[PDB]
Amino acid sequence: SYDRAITVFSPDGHLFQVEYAQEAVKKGSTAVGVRGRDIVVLGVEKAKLQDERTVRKICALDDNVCMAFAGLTADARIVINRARVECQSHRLTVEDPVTVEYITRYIASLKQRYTQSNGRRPFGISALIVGFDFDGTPRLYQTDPSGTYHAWKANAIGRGAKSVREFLEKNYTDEAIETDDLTIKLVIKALLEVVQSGGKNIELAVMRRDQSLKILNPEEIEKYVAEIEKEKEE
Amino acid sequence: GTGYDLSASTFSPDGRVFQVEYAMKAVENSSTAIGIRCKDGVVFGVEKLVLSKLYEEGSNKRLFNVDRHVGMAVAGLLADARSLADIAREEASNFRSNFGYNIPLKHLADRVAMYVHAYTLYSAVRPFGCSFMLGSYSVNDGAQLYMIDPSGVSYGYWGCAIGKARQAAKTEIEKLQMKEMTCRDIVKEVAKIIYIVHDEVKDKAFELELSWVGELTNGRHEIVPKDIREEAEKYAKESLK
Amino acid sequence: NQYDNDVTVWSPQGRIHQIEYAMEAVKQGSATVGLKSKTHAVLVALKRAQSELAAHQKKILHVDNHIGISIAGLTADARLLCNFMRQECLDSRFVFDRPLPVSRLVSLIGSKTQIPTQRYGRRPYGVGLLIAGYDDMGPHIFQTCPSANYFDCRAMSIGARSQSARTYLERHMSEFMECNLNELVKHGLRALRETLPAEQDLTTKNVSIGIVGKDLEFTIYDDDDVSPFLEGLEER
Amino acid sequence: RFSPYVFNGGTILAIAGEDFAIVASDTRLSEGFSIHTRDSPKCYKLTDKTVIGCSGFHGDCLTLTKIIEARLKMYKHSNNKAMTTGAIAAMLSTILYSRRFFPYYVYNIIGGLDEEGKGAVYSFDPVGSYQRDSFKAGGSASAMLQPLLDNQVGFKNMQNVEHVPLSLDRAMRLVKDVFISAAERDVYTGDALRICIVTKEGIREETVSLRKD
Amino acid sequence: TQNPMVTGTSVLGVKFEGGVVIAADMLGSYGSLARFRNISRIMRVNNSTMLGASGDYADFQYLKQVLGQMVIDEELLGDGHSYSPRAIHSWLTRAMYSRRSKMNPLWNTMVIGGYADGESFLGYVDMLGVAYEAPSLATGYGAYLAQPLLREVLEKQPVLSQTEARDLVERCMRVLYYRDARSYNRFQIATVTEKGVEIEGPLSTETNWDIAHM
Amino acid sequence: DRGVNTFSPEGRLFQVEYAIEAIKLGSTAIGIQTSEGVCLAVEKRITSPLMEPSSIEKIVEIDAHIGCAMSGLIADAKTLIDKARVETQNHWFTYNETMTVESVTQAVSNLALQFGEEDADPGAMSRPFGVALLFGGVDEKGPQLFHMDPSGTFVQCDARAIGSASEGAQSSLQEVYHKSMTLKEAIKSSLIILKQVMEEKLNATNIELATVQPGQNFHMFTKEELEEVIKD
Amino acid sequence: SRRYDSRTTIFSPEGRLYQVEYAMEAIGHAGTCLGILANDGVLLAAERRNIHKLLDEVFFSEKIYKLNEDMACSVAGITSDANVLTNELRLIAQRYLLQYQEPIPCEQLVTALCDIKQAYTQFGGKRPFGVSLLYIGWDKHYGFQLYQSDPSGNYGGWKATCIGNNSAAAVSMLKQDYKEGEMTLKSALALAIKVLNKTMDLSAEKVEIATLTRENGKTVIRVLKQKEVEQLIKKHEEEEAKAERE
Amino acid sequence: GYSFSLTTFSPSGKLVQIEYALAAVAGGAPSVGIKAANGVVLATEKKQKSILYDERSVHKVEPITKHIGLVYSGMGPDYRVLVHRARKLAQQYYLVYQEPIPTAQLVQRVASVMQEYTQSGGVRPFGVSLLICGWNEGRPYLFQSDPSGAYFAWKATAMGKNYVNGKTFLEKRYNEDLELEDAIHTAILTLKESFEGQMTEDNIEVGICNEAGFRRLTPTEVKDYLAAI
Amino acid sequence: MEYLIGIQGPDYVLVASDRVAASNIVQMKDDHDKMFKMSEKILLLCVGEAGDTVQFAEYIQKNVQLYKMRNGYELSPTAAANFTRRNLADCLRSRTPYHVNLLLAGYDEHEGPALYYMDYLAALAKAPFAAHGYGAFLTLSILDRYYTPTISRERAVELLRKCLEELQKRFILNLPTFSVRIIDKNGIHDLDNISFP
Ligand code: NA
Repeated sequence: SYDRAITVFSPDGHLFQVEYAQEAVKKGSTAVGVRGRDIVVLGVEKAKLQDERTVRKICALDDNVCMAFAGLTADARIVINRARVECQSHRLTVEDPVTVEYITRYIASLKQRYTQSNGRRPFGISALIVGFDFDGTPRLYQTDPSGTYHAWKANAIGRGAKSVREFLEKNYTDEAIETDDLTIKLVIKALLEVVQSGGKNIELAVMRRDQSLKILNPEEIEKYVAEIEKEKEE
Repeated sequence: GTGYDLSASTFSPDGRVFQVEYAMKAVENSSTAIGIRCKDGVVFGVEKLVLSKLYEEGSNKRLFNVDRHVGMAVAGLLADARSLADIAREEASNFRSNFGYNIPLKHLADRVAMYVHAYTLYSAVRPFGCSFMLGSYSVNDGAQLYMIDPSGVSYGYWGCAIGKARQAAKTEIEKLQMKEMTCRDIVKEVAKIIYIVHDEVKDKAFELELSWVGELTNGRHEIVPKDIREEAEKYAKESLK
Repeated sequence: NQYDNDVTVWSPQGRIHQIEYAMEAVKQGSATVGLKSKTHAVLVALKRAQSELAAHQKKILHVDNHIGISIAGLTADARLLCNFMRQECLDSRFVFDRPLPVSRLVSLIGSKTQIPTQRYGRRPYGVGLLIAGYDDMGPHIFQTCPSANYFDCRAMSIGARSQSARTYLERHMSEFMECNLNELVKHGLRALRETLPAEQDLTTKNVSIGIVGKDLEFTIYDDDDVSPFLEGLEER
Repeated sequence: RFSPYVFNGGTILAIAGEDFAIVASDTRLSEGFSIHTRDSPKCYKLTDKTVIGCSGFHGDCLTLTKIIEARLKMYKHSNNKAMTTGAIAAMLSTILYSRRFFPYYVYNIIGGLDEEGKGAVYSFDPVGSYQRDSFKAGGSASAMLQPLLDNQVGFKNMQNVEHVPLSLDRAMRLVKDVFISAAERDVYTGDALRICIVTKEGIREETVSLRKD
Repeated sequence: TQNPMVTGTSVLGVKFEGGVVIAADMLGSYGSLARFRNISRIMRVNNSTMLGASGDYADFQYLKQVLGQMVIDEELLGDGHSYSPRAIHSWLTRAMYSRRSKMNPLWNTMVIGGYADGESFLGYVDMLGVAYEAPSLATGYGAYLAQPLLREVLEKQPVLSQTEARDLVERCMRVLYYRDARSYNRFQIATVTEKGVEIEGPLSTETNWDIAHM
Repeated sequence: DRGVNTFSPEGRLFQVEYAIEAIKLGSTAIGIQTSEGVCLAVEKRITSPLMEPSSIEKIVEIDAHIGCAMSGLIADAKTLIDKARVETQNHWFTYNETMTVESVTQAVSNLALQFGEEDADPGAMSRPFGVALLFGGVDEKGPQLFHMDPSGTFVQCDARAIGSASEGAQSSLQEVYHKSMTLKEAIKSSLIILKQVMEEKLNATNIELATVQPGQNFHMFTKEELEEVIKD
Repeated sequence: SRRYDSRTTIFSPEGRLYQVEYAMEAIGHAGTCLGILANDGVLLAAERRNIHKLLDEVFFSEKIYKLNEDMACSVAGITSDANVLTNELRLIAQRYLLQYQEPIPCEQLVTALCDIKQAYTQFGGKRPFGVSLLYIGWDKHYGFQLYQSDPSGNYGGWKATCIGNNSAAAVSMLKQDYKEGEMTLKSALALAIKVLNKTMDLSAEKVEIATLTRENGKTVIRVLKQKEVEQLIKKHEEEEAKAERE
Repeated sequence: GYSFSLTTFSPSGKLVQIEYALAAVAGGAPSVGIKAANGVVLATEKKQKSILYDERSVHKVEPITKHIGLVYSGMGPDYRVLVHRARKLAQQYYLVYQEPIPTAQLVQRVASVMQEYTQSGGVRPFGVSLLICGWNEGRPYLFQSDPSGAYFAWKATAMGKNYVNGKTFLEKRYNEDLELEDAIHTAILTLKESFEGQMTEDNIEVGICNEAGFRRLTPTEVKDYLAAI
Repeated sequence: MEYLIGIQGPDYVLVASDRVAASNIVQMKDDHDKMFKMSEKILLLCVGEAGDTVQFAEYIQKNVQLYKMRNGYELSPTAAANFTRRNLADCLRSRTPYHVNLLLAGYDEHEGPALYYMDYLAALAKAPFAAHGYGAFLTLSILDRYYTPTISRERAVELLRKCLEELQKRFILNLPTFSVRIIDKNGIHDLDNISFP
């Protein structure tokens, strides 16, 4: 088997292969995540001849935890499958289900081991993992190709994620949090910054307290498009 | 040549494996070691250059016992030479285990030479920067002396030299009629040749290491005792004048 | 430039530059001295502090009751090669119920450290040792290197500015064998501060001593432990 | 068929005082109905403040003592200090349990000094279950000595008797009299009596004689 | 070896003034059959040490091969360090125990005589790694016959001379020839002293069967 | 292009050299050893107010009597922190005792040059860990603070810092440090020395502090406890 | 060794995989392979690059491969790499069938091969498989399905798509003429021949068609014969000419 | 060893070592194969450099089992690896299935092996195109397999030096229900286009496959076909 | 020692397990549940050696749940049963053979209701009704008597009552209470536990 050192330090102390993996994230579709009290939400950027279902970038990992990603879609699918395996394997070892921190720590640990083990280039993805814990607290974390992880109130990754995070930093108030409708509107506003003409080109899903994941179809999405643009005038 | 000289898995256009040739240069830069086949055995003499007077006598011992009945005399990168002695010790030990008697020197030379040759075929390893001489005496087989080089060639020798003064030592050996002479006589003449070929101007002072194997020792590779070494060192100095 | 990166690549000069580069790890590493009498073997080490706030670097390590070492190079290779010696000693005490001969232990270091100099994608041990020890053949100082060569010694020094130490030792060789313990330690200390400049000299913080012989097991002396030995001669 | 164990026998004993720790044994080594040797004491010195008694199959005793000796060094090399008496007893459990499915047939009793200075005895079974004790007997005459130690050291089944702690004078005399009684009634106990006494000053060894039949 | 084929019977041993002596008959028994009546069950280990072996002869011959090579390997270095009698005994305890602990024992019971640094060494080792020292030793059935007679004399006189020890050992092998069915009246005595390891043989004991007329 | 286990002409491994260069990019951390306790302080370097401040654990509990602060590659550190945490409880299992601060640091120091290409296991390392660790705890030999770098070199420190302004902070530690000082003086010394080098101006959400005394366990400071110390 | 390493499994400075991209350029030269979904079926239509007078025609196909009873696929790229991948697809289909005793769902079979293709981009130091596949099938969950994949180990579900020579030109032509939800297999067969008329340089030896359909509770995979293809070519020539006059 | 591909994609998108291996085939001593109605022919140039070479010793046209045969253009040593492997693959089919291996299935198995050396670690591909004749379901089979590991079933084809001339020569002059008498004669005429010298029984080699399996033709059998040319 | 029972209907599957967790001679738990939720429309009832039952059942459960997460749809009762069979068949000739007897009751939307049977050997058998344990020797003939393919669920519980009452009358082991559940179009449905005096 192949024992070559793939990821190594440079003259100036950079892990170039991890840095090039983060360039592969910045080309991928703009994924955005937002937290609330009762609800947690994810949304993604977007051809006429495709099945939307197959190229879905929002994926459930267990009954309580799901995730979004941005970057290389093949690399994403392996991390998602191995996350899904670890979620059930966690229940098999200690009965109680997975907290959002534990699965994020695992995905981070998996990403980090590919930046340091021989033969293997890093995973060219950043993820946005969301859900509800044992006690029922809502969570949103973010991993990246290096295998660092941090909790967030809201965050963006992908194309123009600076301009989305700049928008989120301002707009994330206590007013937008309180209701289920208002948190969803905030995600669509944020995606409308980067999405050149929104509506139809926005994937979007939600998670509530005890309930499982729920993707909103383009009919449900275009309802909230009307509720945003009317309120701007007033 | 340049480009084709980095790996032992790479020939040059001339048909030469430069990595093996460069390992032989480390022997050519190393100090002179010699050995001659007598009538009643084999003797070894070595120019051991003292890098510092701080070191003890019998340190950096370039003469080794491979078996009870076999002696190894080395020249080149000394770390590689010691590991070759460990290979030859085990290889001789394997023969006794397999067949219940003392390994023949030609066989021991061939089996260790193929060990040396294996390192001249691959990028994964480098050649041994070391030539060595294996020497032995027996009842039936008699006196035998073989030399091996970095490439892995094994030939038998009446007289042999390796190191700085490879060519210079050999023309001094050609004068001696080794086939008629004995081990008792040859120790004087081996000690003489080292003192001649030693460059006092260029190099520092040195210690003469002397070992032997013959009818004198009952076919057992022992060191030459301090009685006979100092007689031969005295003969070397006075006959130089 | 072409023959610099891999240990397997022989140069056209007949040299392996990755060995000779690994030798420079010892030289830029701190100074240490070793010497022996008829009855004892002593190691003395100039402990290099990082900053003046931080405590001084541990340079003399314990191997067995009858062997100990002083180091110069990469500390991870020092500790790895220390544990190899500790283990081979432990094997000999387990198997034979008898301490391992020092020359035999030193031969196993040479055999071990040579292996990676001949193999691709491997490197020599970036560390030189001075090895003090007593056995059936009396006291010994042995030296080892990254090249896998080893040397039996009356005395030796290695590290930064260690040429100064070697010049001192080469004068006082016949004195060492006749010396008592206190005179033998004092000789090793004078060799060490010769490596230093005229501005700075030996204190209880920056010096460690390691002693073994016929009477004594391999004891290490660092701080107030050292104070007896220094208070004798101190000028220049 | 091939049996890898054999019973060599002998008795061991340890007592923990307030300022000391006795660890004693006989010197008989047996096999079948013959005596191997009369000078094979079961006490083994480990550190200045800790000693171990080992009885049962002697092949395992020699090996297990050599393992502990080897591990003591490995700890001291890593941690730059001697193992505490409690840390040896904890380590011994893991070594005995590492051979759960092919036992060290060795009844072990460690005795010595804890970090607070006082006496500390740790008794064992072959697969590594242990506890701290005041006193414990082990080996061939375990059954003979233990209930007398329960009586005289534990004050069991006695009333109108003041519970005074063991002086080292009194404990040494008790160890002599119990091993005299074992030697009489046990075939595998005899010849001589090694007694190691662990105080803060160090270890010192006595050798009282016993029945040689 | 689970089942041994060609067994050797008792190996004796006893310390004397400035040396040690061991004895062992030259018989390899194939069960009841006295197959090989001229085979040496004693081995010169080195100048300081000697080794006699009861039990399976092929396992002893393997140990002879392995030890012989170890002593050869040591004598190559020539660095004033040798395996003491205690050191070989220590190694051999670890060898038999390692093989015992893999459930593939070397089917032997051995006696190690030696003299080094003024002191006499006599050391027992069996197939399971049970080892010790004593003033006398007798393996196998000699434990029940011969060891009583050695301890009888060593009670009355702890320190024997070579001639006292040799004539005692000759008296023991006479008793073994009479009472051990697996013994024979060819044997070797092997002494060790300052001079080194002597191996004298083949010898015989003068028998007496006058009790047959009673 | 060259191998990971390659010496420079100066006599040192390029990948170890470049692993020291990686710590300069990492955010600064300070630890001060005192007779009354070892304090440990670190800047979080928060890039956004959306980012939750409590989930940047740059000081962590190794045991009830030991902590460890980190700078450099944060992901690389978590492998070493877990191995230390495993080592302490493996030691508790086998020996029924606490490890020394030296013994823990040595165990982590053994992993520093366990990298290479040819001759290696399935999960074995290609490169070193680009992480400096400041261990800080209280064992039987009083309160101890220990430094470690990517080479594996580890040493006791009266006071030391690591990160971008390691050079700048060490000069401030030289003047400020006194060997017979109190713990509360040493705590406030760190936050003074941290406020200068950051220039985000220092607050309870922007930093982590933590201490270990002889009597008290490892304690990481809360918002209220940090707000009391903040500035005097 | 380190000098001789191509290093196929690394990110280039831009943030992308060179051997993956360079493998997709190999596909861009290879023959025009397309697929079209319908209400009553699924089809694959491919350019037949093995075209000579002296070729034998042993097998029922040339680029089309059956995988399961309810599934099939066609390829574009290095045909030897396709023989490895198709063999492995067949192995996966039976490995599922042995385990569950149902046919493998179409998306699951495609993800299983695409997880393997992605491995050759991430680790092992090996060059990727230089093949894009177009898959067709039926299962009980989603019914009539069409999938595309490529050397990266990335897949997508399509209503109609193309790979090979004039890939982009064919997809934009399919984006005009395809009507979602309204297409039958007869109308789809007309569009397949329309697109191949644009891309290729149109005899029936150069074309190779197959149709997956469901008739009476069992899937029916069949290659078209050269009588069926040639009559569909003349229907295109007449329908093309009939519009040209008016 | 080396655990990485020596064959890799260039910016154009071509596996360069395979096209370089095809150059080794294209510059090899030429070889021809023809499928009659009643049988199969395989013929090749066996013109060694001197009369010193023993002609009976080593063979280009080799059997695999009793019903399949083989011939090549390009590298001779590489060819011998594929012969030994193909022979094993035939027996591995016969052991399992107790039926003579189909010719299509033998080609597919050897193709998979030829593909293996265009990807696996530290190995170049083979510098050989194979021609594989056979007889399965009462009818003839002829297949090419080239360094890529791709295979094509041929009615007739040529390889090596002047393969372009041999292929066009065959295209017009081949009929799809030839007699095996005529096809053997055609195969020798295809070789005589590309030949440099007077042809003999020694300096060319021919084998045939039909109802009663595959065999190599004797020199005297070839000499009869050379008499009427 | 333990006892399982399943009764397939036209559009449903009734099932029931006992609730004794036994140890030596003692009834450690009267409220123990032996049914394991594989899917929304599947139950695995499992009985056998003490540690083997739960370890095996849970290994299957999590892999059925993994199939849901991976693909966005659950396994069918046919697929789940053959998956259960494949694992138990592979363990059979190995170091760790699980001695487990089990029923897999389920409902497919296409195929309708299904009750599967499996012994520790891993022979899979689809059945209109079945039972495990020594209680099956008494109760199987009662099912032969009164079962018809068109049995209503309310009647099927009264049939179940006759089996469970026969265990109280004739079976020497206690088994005082029983878990009871129905599966149909609308997934799993808990029912009142058939207790006794
Ligand atoms: Na007794």
